[PDB]
This record gives sequence, structure tokens and C-alpha cells, in this order.
Amino acid sequence: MREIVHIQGGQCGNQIGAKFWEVISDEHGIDPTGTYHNVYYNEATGGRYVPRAILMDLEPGTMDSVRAGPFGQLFRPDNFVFGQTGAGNNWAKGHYTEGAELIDSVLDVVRKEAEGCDCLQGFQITHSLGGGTGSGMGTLLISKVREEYPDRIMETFSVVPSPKVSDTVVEPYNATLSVHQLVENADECMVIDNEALYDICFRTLKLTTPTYGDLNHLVSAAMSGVTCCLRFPGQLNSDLRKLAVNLIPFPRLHFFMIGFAPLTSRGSQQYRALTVPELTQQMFDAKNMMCAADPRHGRYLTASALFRGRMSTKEVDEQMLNVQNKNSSYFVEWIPNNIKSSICDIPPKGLKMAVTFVGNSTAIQEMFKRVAEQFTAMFRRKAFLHWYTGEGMDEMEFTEAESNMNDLVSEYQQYQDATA
Amino acid sequence: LKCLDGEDLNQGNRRRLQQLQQRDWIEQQIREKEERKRQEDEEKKAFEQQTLH
Ligand SMILES: Nc1nc2c(ncn2[C@@H]2O[C@H](COP(=O)(O)OP(=O)(O)O)[C@@H](O)[C@H]2O)c(=O)[nH]1
Repeated sequence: MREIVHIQGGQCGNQIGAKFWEVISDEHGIDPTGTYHNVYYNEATGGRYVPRAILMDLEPGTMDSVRAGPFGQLFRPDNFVFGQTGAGNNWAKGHYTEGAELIDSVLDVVRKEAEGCDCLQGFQITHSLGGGTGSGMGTLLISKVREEYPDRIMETFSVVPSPKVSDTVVEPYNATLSVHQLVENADECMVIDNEALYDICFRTLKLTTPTYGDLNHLVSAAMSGVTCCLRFPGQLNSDLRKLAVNLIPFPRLHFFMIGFAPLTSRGSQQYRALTVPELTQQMFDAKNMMCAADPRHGRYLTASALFRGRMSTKEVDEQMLNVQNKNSSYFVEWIPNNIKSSICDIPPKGLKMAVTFVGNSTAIQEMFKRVAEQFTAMFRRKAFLHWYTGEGMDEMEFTEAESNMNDLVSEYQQYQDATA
Repeated sequence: LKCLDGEDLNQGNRRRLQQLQQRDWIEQQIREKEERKRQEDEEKKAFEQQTLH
């Protein structure tokens, strides 16, 4: 009942998916064999539990990267859709010519995984935003399945370009090309930056060797805490749609932010207690979010706080009311009590409390503005355009894409100023 | 009709008996509440020890 088909894609998608299935298997008390010791797994002969996830890419090396790692033997080999040609870090390659004439097999797999369910609820994708195969195949699959299954919902945990210094040089192009496919065909899209994760892992946990494994672990923990209020009992249970309705006021302001709590170092853990005022004090902090956009530069159109464990709901409600009435400026007004709460009844594996924070803020628009600069400064000189043109891409689309992005940021700029 | 038992003659007995019963129940409830509170505190201490380990 209310199942989830987790699709991944690209390098970031595959790695985050590996760590995410590791964390999930840890939660439900499973070992890498796949035996216990419906929302995520599927039963198989002999009491085995196989994840309901398809893994796709154009480069068969990332398979041997994820498969050989621990908690790897779970994913059924009938799902590794790995084209044996290459990706190349280019959008039109993985969306029109090369990573497009393969999508039929991916649709076949998605259909065999969907029609075999009873009441499918929503798709949950994890992918990069500028990676060629990742972003390209992600947006193409989005278009296809959303034109195909409108009854269900869509959710994408994307990773934005590292704001300060980039990781690829053609990232603005593909980021804009993906954004123009998201706001037209999605229903829930959270954004994460590889930059604020560094500042967190270095100034919140006092780490010295932060490996991409640990950052992916943090992101995956956040992703699990998001939907943990669905597969578990709770004094007030939420889902993937109660958010989709209590958050987005208009069909496009659907770009959220993610925050996990609590995250503590060694000494800082020795000195602080686990009491929900402390978790709240850590939750709203700008240095505690997975999106490199200081919310202080904006407001929150809405913010849902999904707790876990066991606590008096009066404490939660008092903390919400105090943080809302006290920071009366950082919240917009024409939506009264713009903060939503929810309480599940299962703590993490080895804590007493837990908080996931999903926030539709009007502050991330700035990030988009940043991209709206770079792309614009990479188009009047037609820089790198001929590679994308070499796959039949009509430059016209690029234009409207940027235009689309304009409206998007313009939308937010119309609301953080709105008064009533 | 010279006398009507509908009047309460032994009101003092009713009052004192109700007082004693109420004190008894109050004592029982106080004890069980202190027990519950101490058990909650010890469970919190257990979580403290788990986290420290
Ligand atoms: N936190 C984290 N980010 C990753 C990881 N792998 C890739 N990324 C992001 O992936 C981006 C590059 O695009 P990518 O999807 O890897 O190229 P492609 O897979 O060949 O299409 C970079 O901005 C990286 O930040 C990972 O394992 N952990």
C-alpha cells in the first residue's frame, strides 16, 4: 500500500542511492544478504527482500562502483539498465541522440515495476542537475512517466551546482536545460548543494576527512527522515502528498530546502542535551541546511517539520509557535501559521529525537538568479553551444528555457514583497 | 409522619467516612504517580547512557 519506485541516474544519483538503500536497510534491520533479522522492498522466494529500485546509466563503470560496495547484492540484476557506449557530460547527448534511444528499455522496466504494485503513490528520483547522463535521462524519464502516470505524484532529490566554485564548466547550460523540464512536468523537487554539506561536515561535526560517502550518508538520512512518517506508526502521520498540498501554494513554487537535525561533534555532543527546544534551535539555523542559500535573505512561504521518536506534542507546538511569533519577520504573513508539523513514532537507530525540515522558502530564488547570470554570460558569446547543436538541438529551446527560468525567479520576487 | 427518615441523622458519619476513603485513594494515587515519575527518569537516564557510550 502506497509504494515507491526509487529511480536513480548518473554518478551522483547512483552514489546517493547506494548510501540511501544502505541507510534504509539499516533502519528495517536487514543485513546485506537481503533477509530480515511493502513501501520500499518486495518479498522474494525464501523470505528475501529485494529493493524496488531501477538503476540506469550510459556508462557501465558506475555499476561496478555501486555493486561491489557493501549492501550491494540487494538490487536485482534484472534492473541495471547500463548502456555500453558512454555519457560524455552533455545534455543533448543523454536526452536526444545517445541517452534517448535507450529510454524505451527504462520505460519497460518502470512499467514492469509499476503495474506489479497495488496502489502506487509516487516516484522518487535521485539525480544530478548538470551531469550529462544524469540530468538528461532524468528529465526525459520525467517527461515520459508524467505524461504517462498522472494519477501518481513526482518527487526529485536533485543536487544543484556547487555555488562558489563549479565542479564542471558546462554546468549552467545543463542546469537551465533541466530546470526548464522540471517546472513543467514535476510535482515536488528538493535541491541540495555539495557546498553547504562541506560547511556542515566541517563546522557542525568537526570532521577532517569528509568523504563523499559521508555527505551522501547525510543526504540519504535526510531523505529517509522525510518519508519516515509514512511507513511507521505516528500520533499524526504525514505522507508524500500532505506535504505536496500543505507546501506549494502555486503549481510552480515547488523548489524546497532540506535540513536534518540533530548533527553534533564529539565535545559538542558531550555538552548538549536532547530536548526539543535545542533541536528547534538547531533546525532553523542557516548553517544547518543542505541548500547554499541563506534563508535570512528571504522568508518561508511554508516549512514542514517531521519529527521522529517520542515526545509530548505540546512541546512541539509550543516550539513552533514561539519560533514563528518570535521570528515574525522571517515568515511571510498572507499565509497565517505558515509552519506545519508532523510527528511519527520511531527514533533513528541510536538516538532519542529526530527532526527533518522541508522548507518551501522564497530565499533560494537567489541561487537561480546566480545561474541566470552565468548562462546569460555564456550565451551571447555562443560559448560551447556547438556541442549541444551537434545533436540536433534547436537553440530556440535554450532561449525559452532561460525565459522560463526568468518567470520562476520573478514569481518568488513577487511574493516576498507581498503585503496584506 | 411524626419522624421522617428522609432527613440525614448520621451526617457526621457520612462526612468522616468519605473523608477517610478520599485520603486512602489520594495516598494510593500519590504513590503510583511517584513510581511512574521515577520510572520515566530512569528510562531517560538509560538513554543518556546509551548516547554517552
Ligand atoms: N555529495 C555527492 N555529490 C556527487 C557525487 N557524485 C557526483 N556528485 C556530483 O555530480 C556532479 C557532476 O555531474 P555528474 O552527474 O557526476 O556527471 P554524469 O554522471 O557523468 O552525468 C558534480 O557537481 C558532483 O558534485 C557523490 O558521490 N556525492
